[PDB]
Amino acid sequence: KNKCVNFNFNGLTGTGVLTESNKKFLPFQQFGRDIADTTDAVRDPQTLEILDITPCSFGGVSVITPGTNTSNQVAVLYQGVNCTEVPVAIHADQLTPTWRVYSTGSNVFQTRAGCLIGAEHVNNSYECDIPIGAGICASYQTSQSIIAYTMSLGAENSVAYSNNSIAIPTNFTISVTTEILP
Amino acid sequence: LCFTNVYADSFVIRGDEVRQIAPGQTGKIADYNYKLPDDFTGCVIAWN
Amino acid sequence: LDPLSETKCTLKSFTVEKGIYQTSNFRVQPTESIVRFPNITNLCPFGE
Amino acid sequence: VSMTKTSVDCTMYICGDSTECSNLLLQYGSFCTQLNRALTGIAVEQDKNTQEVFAQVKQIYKTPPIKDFGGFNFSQILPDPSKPSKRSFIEDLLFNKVTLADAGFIKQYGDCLGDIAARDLICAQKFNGLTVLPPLLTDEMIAQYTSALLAGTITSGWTFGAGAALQIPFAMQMAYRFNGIGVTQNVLYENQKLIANQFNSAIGKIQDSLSSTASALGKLQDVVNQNAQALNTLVKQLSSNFGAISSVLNDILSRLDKVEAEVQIDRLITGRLQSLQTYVTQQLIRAAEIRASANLAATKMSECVLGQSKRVDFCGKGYHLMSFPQSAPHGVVFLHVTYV
Amino acid sequence: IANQFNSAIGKIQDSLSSTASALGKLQDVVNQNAQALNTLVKQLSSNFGAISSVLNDILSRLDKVEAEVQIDRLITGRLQSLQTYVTQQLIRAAEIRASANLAATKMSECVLGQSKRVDFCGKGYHLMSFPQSAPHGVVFLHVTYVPAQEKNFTTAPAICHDGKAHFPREGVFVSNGTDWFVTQRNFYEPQIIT
Amino acid sequence: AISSVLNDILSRLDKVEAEVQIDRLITGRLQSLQTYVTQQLIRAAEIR
Ligand SMILES: *[C@@H]1O[C@H](CO)[C@@H](O[C@@H]2O[C@H](CO)[C@@H](O[C@H]3O[C@H](CO)[C@@H](O)[C@H](O)[C@@H]3O)[C@H](O)[C@H]2NC(C)=O)[C@H](O)[C@H]1NC(C)=O
Ligand SMILES: *[C@@H]1O[C@H](CO[C@@H]2O[C@@H](C)[C@@H](O)[C@@H](O)[C@@H]2O)[C@@H](O[C@@H]2O[C@H](CO)[C@@H](O)[C@H](O)[C@H]2NC(C)=O)[C@H](O)[C@H]1NC(C)=O
Ligand SMILES: *[C@@H]1O[C@H](CO)[C@@H](O[C@@H]2O[C@H](CO)[C@@H](O)[C@H](O)[C@H]2NC(C)=O)[C@H](O)[C@H]1NC(C)=O
Ligand SMILES: *[C@@H]1O[C@H](CO)[C@@H](O[C@@H]2O[C@H](CO)[C@@H](O)[C@H](O)[C@H]2NC(C)=O)[C@H](O)[C@H]1NC(C)=O
Ligand SMILES: *[C@@H]1O[C@H](CO)[C@@H](O[C@@H]2O[C@H](CO)[C@@H](O)[C@H](O)[C@H]2NC(C)=O)[C@H](O)[C@H]1NC(C)=O
Ligand SMILES: *[C@@H]1O[C@H](CO)[C@@H](O)[C@H](O)[C@H]1NC(C)=O
Ligand SMILES: *[C@@H]1O[C@H](CO)[C@@H](O)[C@H](O)[C@H]1NC(C)=O
Ligand SMILES: *[C@@H]1O[C@H](CO)[C@@H](O)[C@H](O)[C@H]1NC(C)=O
Ligand SMILES: *[C@@H]1O[C@H](CO)[C@@H](O)[C@H](O)[C@H]1NC(C)=O
Repeated sequence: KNKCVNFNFNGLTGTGVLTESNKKFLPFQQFGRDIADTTDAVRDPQTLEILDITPCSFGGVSVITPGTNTSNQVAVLYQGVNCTEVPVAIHADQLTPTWRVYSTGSNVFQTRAGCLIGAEHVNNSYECDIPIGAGICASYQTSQSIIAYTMSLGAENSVAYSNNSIAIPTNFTISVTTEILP
Repeated sequence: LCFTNVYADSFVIRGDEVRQIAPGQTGKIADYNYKLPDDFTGCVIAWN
Repeated sequence: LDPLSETKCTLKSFTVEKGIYQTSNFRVQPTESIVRFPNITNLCPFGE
Repeated sequence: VSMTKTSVDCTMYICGDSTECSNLLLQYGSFCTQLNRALTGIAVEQDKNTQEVFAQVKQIYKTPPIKDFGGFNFSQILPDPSKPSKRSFIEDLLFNKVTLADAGFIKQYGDCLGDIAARDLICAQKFNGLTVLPPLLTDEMIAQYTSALLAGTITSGWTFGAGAALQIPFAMQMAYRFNGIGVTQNVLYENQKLIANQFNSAIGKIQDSLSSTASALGKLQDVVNQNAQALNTLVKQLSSNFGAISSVLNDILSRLDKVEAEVQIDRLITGRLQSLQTYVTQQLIRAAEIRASANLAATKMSECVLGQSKRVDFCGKGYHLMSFPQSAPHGVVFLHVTYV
Repeated sequence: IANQFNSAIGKIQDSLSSTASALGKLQDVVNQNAQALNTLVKQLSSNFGAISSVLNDILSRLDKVEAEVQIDRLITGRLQSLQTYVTQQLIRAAEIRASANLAATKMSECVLGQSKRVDFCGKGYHLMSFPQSAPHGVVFLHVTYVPAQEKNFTTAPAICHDGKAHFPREGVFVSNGTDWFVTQRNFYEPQIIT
Repeated sequence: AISSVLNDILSRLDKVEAEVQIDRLITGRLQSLQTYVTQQLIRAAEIR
């Protein structure tokens, strides 16, 4: 249980993590299925207890970079995955990415989007440069390295309101801006 | 593999009618005495 | 080779611009197989 | 303003855990990349649509702690400091009235593996490769941009929409408004108490309405519904035979050789591919529906929140005075204030 | 005002002389239509379950009975590859058709007139805009009055001189700390309350 | 398909052959409707 394996039951060849289910199968039941019509529980046939099936832990991979013109350092997002599992994604089993050089860790960070590696969490907030998600962004900066940060929305400012006070412009600028529509 | 029910059907024919034993066929064997279903799950085993 | 090398290979460019980019999803492969079936001991009546 | 971001493991959807199927799926070329890219073009423009509606102010205006607004009572629509998100009382009404199936809110497998692998649509979507993604802005950051737009408005009127904020006493400001719809400014100050009583009463009617009924936010709920309905249908599209022996891939592959399986499997590769080629089209068109809604909302922000509109019925039914933006799940809600 | 204007237009030249960064909106449309043509072309490399990606390699090898079982695979593959491209091109044409209707609206309201619409002709109070062309698009040089240096003033919503209330016909009342004045809402020029 | 007529196919062959031919009619049409409906969905967006 809890490990990733090529299970078969009765010729139901799948792949997953087996787990002790809390399902009260009625005595005639041997299978349970997903809303999707795929098996997701099954009674063990030699030793009558009920197993949950989960397809083995996995997710999308995405890469963060300042551009080749400036650096060959990149940071990597494991979208939808707590950092502990990433060690569990050791090359002692054959991951779909064969590159596993980032499972060294040391700068490992958890986010709402997943677990982020090769980038450093800096408490200081900046303008969003590369959007990671959920208010986190990343950038390459100072001895350059990739930093990750919660973004700053803009300067905080308390306006000078009072029940009897007014600001008036004594001077102006005549700005010009571009605006480009296809 | 595993199987939920199994049956064997045992009979004799001429060799020139073995082609009629496969599913969805025609000919007097396949029309008047032994028909398989259109989805037939199983295997056909014949010898002189 | 490395995450940059997958991204170059993916964009089919030898030079990658500033951004965030998608790459082949990861999934732990099974360590080994598990087989499980009911234990029966007699063999089926093939001689009959 | 937005809809749920999504991405599909195109290979795992069509060919989940098989090398044999991947080596068939390869024979079509770029189809899965074109699908993946298209979902990405949608997902990336959701961060655009969110940005363009809400991130219109580059300076985060905070309210004074005192409230000397001359009898107008924004307490239900300003930030309430007591709450863990700095959202207003009416926003905490709006945030309850919409049901959502996830939003990216950390799936970490301590829940979604084992028991909650079964009784959850979204974990099955996540097991067929159908990854929802979190938006770039958290609802606190939307609440802050909204707070800044609202705090800027109640303290400075239209002046922050042109440049630096210029403070003005509210009652007086409303005088400039009234003067913009041509009811001369004295008519406000001669009735300020009656006006404040009606403005507060009209906010009281917004509350009493949107609290009581279980239906009101239909125009947002139908988006959140159509996203999930299309993914739940795309999940059902995996259950079909398409004329093949079984709608499970490994129950073909265990039962057949290298050639009879190629005849079967390509049926699923066809049917399934046509199921993503449908779904991604349906999203690219809906995305054009929500884009138009978002660009329109970014104009309703620019013209009803950053200013007073002389455009009849654009800022709700009546002569416009001013409007207040409110964050919502995937949406903006304007509260228009009008002279009638 | 003219020296600020000639300097602002100077900054537009000096800025767009340095970089491509601003033109990403045109450059992306070009990139995307080029990409889709590369994608439509590159599909011809694909087997689509046929023995070959190449049509002549089917015909130069099979009889009519078999060739049709190869050729209809090619037809099916390529057909769907056109349909996808044509779908993408129609939906992307809708993104551009909106971009054109908006550009025609910005032309009518910010070029042929002065719009009171906030932020439609850009951040600040619109004066006028000049169109410039671009490859497959339009560019607008929007000129805006922006209030830039402010001072604090004390104010009253009305004044009393003989028990009657007084209000500005136009403008607002202010005090410099010592004397009251009336002034125009968007620029400090004080005048005697007459 | 050997005919665009659904019952000519049903007359000339058998069910297995229908899986070869009637199936073509199933596919090609279902592509036809998806084509019309897509054109109508895009078109509908212009009319909105
Ligand atoms: C508020 O603004 C007022 C207008 O600028 C200003 O008052 C003006 O002050 C000047 C001197 O600084 C006076 O100038 C006259 O001074 C004497 C008066 O006898 C004459 O001999 C001179 O020839 C000259 O005419 C203005 O007459 C006076 N005007 C008014 C209406 O007061 C205030 O000082 C300003 N206050 C602050 C706090 O800045
Ligand atoms: C406009 O005035 C406010 C506050 O009123 C002034 O306070 C004194 C400094 C003095 O000028 C009085 O005669 C005025 O009535 C200014 O607000 C202060 O801003 C600074 C930062 O610049 C901040 O550290 C202080 O805590 C603020 N003080 C208060 C009381 O709010 C404001 O800066 C003035 N702005 C302009 C444009 O003149
Ligand atoms: C991954 O991290 C999450 C925290 O984000 C862990 O979840 C916590 O688990 C403990 C024990 O079950 C609970 O008491 C906490 O309330 C949980 N908090 C949250 C936010 O989940 C989770 O256990 C971690 N998983 C692994 C495998 O380490
Ligand atoms: C209003 O602001 C302008 C600048 O935007 C001021 O003009 C500048 O004045 C300084 C001297 O004070 C000169 O050195 C600059 O050359 C001027 N700029 C230009 C473009 O000519 C102007 O003096 C300010 N006026 C007020 C009333 O404050
Ligand atoms: C603004 O209106 C709110 C209610 O709409 C007022 O807050 C209420 O104050 C009373 C009296 O103490 C309490 O009984 C209520 O429970 C409060 N309601 C809430 C939601 O806080 C507020 O006092 C009004 N402001 C002014 C200046 O009168
Ligand atoms: C399988 O064999 C074991 C002993 O080898 C026994 O405990 C068990 O009962 C057998 N299975 C069944 C279904 O009886
Ligand atoms: C990138 O290279 C270009 C030349 O191709 C150069 O003009 C630019 O300054 C470079 N930028 C950086 C950050 O290296
Ligand atoms: C960031 O700030 C927190 C306090 O909010 C502190 O505990 C933490 O050590 C800081 N991180 C670093 C790297 O200094
Ligand atoms: C401003 O409000 C305070 C109460 O907060 C009041 O005491 C004061 O008299 C008011 N002043 C004006 C000019 O309205």
